[PDB]
Amino acid sequence: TTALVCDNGSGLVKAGFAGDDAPRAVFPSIVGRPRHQGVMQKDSYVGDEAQSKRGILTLKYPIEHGIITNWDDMEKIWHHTFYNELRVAPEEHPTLLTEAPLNPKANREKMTQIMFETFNVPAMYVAIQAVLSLYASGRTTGIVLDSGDGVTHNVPIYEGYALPHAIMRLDLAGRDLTDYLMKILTERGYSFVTTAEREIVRDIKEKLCYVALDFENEMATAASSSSLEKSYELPDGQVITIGNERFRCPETLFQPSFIGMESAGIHETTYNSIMKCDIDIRKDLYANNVMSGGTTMYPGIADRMQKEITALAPSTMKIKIIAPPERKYSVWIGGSILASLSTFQQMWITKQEYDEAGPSIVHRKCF
Amino acid sequence: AGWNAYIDNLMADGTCQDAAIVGYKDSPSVWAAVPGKTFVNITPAEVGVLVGKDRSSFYVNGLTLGGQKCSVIRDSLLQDGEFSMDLRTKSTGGAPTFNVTVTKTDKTLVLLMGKEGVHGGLINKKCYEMASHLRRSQY
Amino acid sequence: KTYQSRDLVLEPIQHPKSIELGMPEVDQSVLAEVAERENVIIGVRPVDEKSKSLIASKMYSSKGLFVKAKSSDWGPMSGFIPVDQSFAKASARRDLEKFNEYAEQSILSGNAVSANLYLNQVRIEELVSKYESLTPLELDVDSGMYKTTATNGDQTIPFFLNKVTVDDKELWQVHYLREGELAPFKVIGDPVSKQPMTADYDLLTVMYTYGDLGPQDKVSDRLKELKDVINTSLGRTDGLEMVHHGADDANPYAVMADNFPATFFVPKHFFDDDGLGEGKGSIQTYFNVNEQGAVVIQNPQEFSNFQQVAINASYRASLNDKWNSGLDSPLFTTKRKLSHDYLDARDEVAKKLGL
Ligand SMILES: Nc1ncnc2c1ncn2[C@@H]1O[C@H](COP(=O)(O)OP(=O)(O)OP(=O)(O)O)[C@@H](O)[C@H]1O
Ligand SMILES: C/C1=C/C(=O)O[C@@H]2C[C@@H](CC[C@H](C)/C=C\CC1)O[C@@](O)([C@@H]1CSC(=O)N1)C2
Ligand SMILES: [Mg+2]
Repeated sequence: TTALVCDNGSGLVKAGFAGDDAPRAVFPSIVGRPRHQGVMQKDSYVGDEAQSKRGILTLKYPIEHGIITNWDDMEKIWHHTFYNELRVAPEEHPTLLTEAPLNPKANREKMTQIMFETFNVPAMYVAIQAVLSLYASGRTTGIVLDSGDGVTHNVPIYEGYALPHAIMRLDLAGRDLTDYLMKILTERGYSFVTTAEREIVRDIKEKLCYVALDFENEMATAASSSSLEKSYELPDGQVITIGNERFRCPETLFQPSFIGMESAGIHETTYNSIMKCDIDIRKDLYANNVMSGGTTMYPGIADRMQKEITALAPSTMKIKIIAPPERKYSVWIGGSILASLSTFQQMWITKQEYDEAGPSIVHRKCF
Repeated sequence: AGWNAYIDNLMADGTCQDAAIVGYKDSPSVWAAVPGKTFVNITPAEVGVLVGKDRSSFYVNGLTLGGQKCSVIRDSLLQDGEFSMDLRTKSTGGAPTFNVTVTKTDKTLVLLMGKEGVHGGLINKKCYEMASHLRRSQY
Repeated sequence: KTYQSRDLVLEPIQHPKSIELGMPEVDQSVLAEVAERENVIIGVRPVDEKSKSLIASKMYSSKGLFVKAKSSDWGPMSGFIPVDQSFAKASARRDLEKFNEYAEQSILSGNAVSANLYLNQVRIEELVSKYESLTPLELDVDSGMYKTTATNGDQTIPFFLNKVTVDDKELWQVHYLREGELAPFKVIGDPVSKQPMTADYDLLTVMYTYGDLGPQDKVSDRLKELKDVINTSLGRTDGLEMVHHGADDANPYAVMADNFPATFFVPKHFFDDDGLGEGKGSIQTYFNVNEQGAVVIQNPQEFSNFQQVAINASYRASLNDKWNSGLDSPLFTTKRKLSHDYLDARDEVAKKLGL
């Protein structure tokens, strides 16, 4: 029997088998239901299939900022993951699910109840996404900056345990960065406003954006030369030149004021998170900053974080940023690592334990 | 007192290296603990930090249990249906560290420390189950 | 000096030798540049050595999809797909009805045309003198054509070659006795260019960097886009493309000459001193790389070691791409090819977690 590993992201579901080094299935976290809602083809569509029939369906994201908000649609996603994507009978496999840092107690209880009562899994475990990313780096102590499509967190972790009192959340992630790039390209006379135009801009963002080492110096360079300009061919055949937008878009992670947010930047929330931990662990956190998630993929982000954290910290502090090449999938990979270890069989919640204690067993066993 | 039988029960499955039942009302004291270990030396000052009104000063640099430095992982002391705290010891070099759970009942603290590699969730469930049994016996 | 990562040990190649490849080296240089610009690893199945001059001529089209008729390995039609499959390789000659029907249906379905076969002077010289595939041409008076016979296949069939001028080029047209009468020899040609199809550059595998893996906006659009970059870079006349969109069935066949020696093209960072890691060396220290940057993979064992090195360097075959890459599996399984970063992290975590 092989354990399953499912990482339910705000934007993409990553699913597969424990022991594998990459997810077998990666698909959009959306559910599409018919626009006609009367009484007189299918009840719903999930992922890739839902987008293809966008003209006849209303699409929704069941996970918002990493938290499940639409439970009926989330069950459709899990059903699709097991039966359509992985082609497995859930009742035959222990299942490791991921959750956002600071996931409400009611939500982790409901996810436990759905796994045992709707899908009849033999065993399950709920792990915090950032902890799994730290494992994928071969560490059990460190501070992870996890930034995906819906939410960004700084999560300090001691020997495999996230420290919730010190977790920092930034409600800014990839989708907000795409929306900001759409806004600043529209300011130039282009029009990127629709759902389909949002996807074009997400592709521009992924292909051409980068983090400047020194933002003001880079803005001055962009204004005095074309050395940083890149061209992008739009679906209509038109060519758009992307200049200072290449680095102004991810600069928002360091300066959230660009999108009207009064939050501190990811370097400042890294410092704040470390400082909320015990004095004794702070050197170890500074030396083990691991980046994870699709929104950490920008070229230059690790060198920029190294410079910004160095400027904040005591001058004698040893600082190291780790940004693995596979970091878009390190949460899933860490789950595959954890669920494939012999120590995992003692960690999972069994159906027998669930029958004895009910859903609140997830508080006791999963942290 | 017949409190040693509760320590023997907690230590029976070989997952824990230390266990204690501590009265925390009035003048606190260790009712029963594994001899020659750490919890047996718990002081009233240490009990005061665990059950104290202040729930933030122990995040500066942890707390001690029998002199052993620990970090607080989760403070569920005031959460209904849990009344627990999960900790992990802090040691030096590559020396092993261990998970600890403390659960508060009407009159006692039940403390449990796992052996190397024993997951905190296993220790938390074990401590919760013993605290539940003690609450049914009006402790 | 020796390369080592877990159970993968590669010793430096002592006295590297040149390996004969079918792909013209001008095109190897193009694919090496594409691998660098696109930051991908591209593997191409071996091209039959004898077809090199046909491809280098840049006059012909290449084997498209839905063509099950066989090529010929004898006579003046060597390297082409004859409409009359009695002129094809031995496997077609022993199953005439089946293969003639494949050839006729490819033309009836609009996937091919029946084209005349013109050869250049380079080809006549290769067939007569380099390979001795044809007997020396003997001029006939009545037809004005040169008679020759094959030295393999059916040696009793005469072929007749005529000097013609096709668009300012002096070529040789191939003729034969069709039901006893002199007639132009026909081969399967591309339906757009109308030119005879030679072997194509059949992609064996494409391995992408992590950034390029994952779900797509649109069977793969990422592979479709790479194939267009390759054809654009190869710079052939429109309709004479060497790489085709889509892929035919996996087929229940094997033969070492069909999968090896494969030519792999990699990003230029693999050729640096720290190509395979900080102090592990360059890829050309452990794999045979020619002057054009082609990484030559000669057998399944070398392919397995190369695939492990690429997976370790975070280059992987896509989830959305479909390949039949392997053949003679030493250990071509999922578990055997896990990245060493994954296995090393799992070992480190197991130790820290008390295992
Ligand atoms: N190369 C890249 N450069 C920049 N952003 C990228 C890159 N690749 C992917 N992204 C972005 O990463 C996001 C998806 O990342 P990921 O799968 O980690 O998120 P998620 O797990 O679905 O969301 P979350 O964890 O916030 O709930 C998208 O916003 C996508 O545009
Ligand atoms: C290729 C791909 C990437 C991705 O990250 O996709 C996810 C999920 C996707 C759902 C809607 C979309 C139309 C469907 C599929 C695209 C999936 O929305 C996203 O693109 C959203 C909207 S724009 C943005 O940056 N994130 C992220
Ligand atoms: Mg995520």
